[PDB]
Amino acid sequence: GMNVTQPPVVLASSRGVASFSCEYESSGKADEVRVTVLREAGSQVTEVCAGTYMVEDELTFLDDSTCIGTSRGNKVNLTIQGLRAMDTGLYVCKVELMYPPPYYVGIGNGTQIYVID
Ligand SMILES: *[C@@H]1O[C@H](CO)[C@@H](O[C@@H]2O[C@H](CO)[C@@H](O[C@@H]3O[C@H](CO)[C@@H](O)[C@H](O[C@H]4O[C@H](CO)[C@@H](O)[C@H](O)[C@@H]4O)[C@@H]3O)[C@H](O)[C@H]2NC(C)=O)[C@H](O)[C@H]1NC(C)=O
Repeated sequence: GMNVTQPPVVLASSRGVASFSCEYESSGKADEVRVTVLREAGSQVTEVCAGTYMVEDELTFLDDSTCIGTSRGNKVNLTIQGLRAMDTGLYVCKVELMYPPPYYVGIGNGTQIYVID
């Protein structure tokens, strides 16, 4: 089907940088993949950042002001920077196989990110 795995807990650095991996297992023949980071507090859901990458590549597919994502095959590293204590929360990796059809979607269990000031 579509298992998305990410580490349950991570600690931001003193500079406000937190890194976690997100990995997927699937029967789909992934080529184009959309990875979305969702911050979740119960039913409160907010999109943090998102990027598209090509499975056969190996690159830095995401680099907005806040997230940096690198990808290799079915694994990605995600890094969120500029974190402060109030940004503490559950960050859920969502993965979509976007092309070719058929479409697949999976959601991870979430990485709880703790930030000390
Ligand atoms: C997510 O982040 C982690 C942590 O930074 C990152 O892990 C790093 O991956 C690189 C590349 O796979 C690792 O370096 C390789 O592994 C060993 C180190 O002992 C070497 O044998 C390898 O050398 C070969 O490959 C090189 C090309 O990359 C050649 O230049 C070389 O001549 C050899 O042929 C290579 O150096 C590195 O060890 C890890 N770092 C850690 C701390 O684990 C991971 O890749 C990131 N994942 C994604 C999807 O971005």
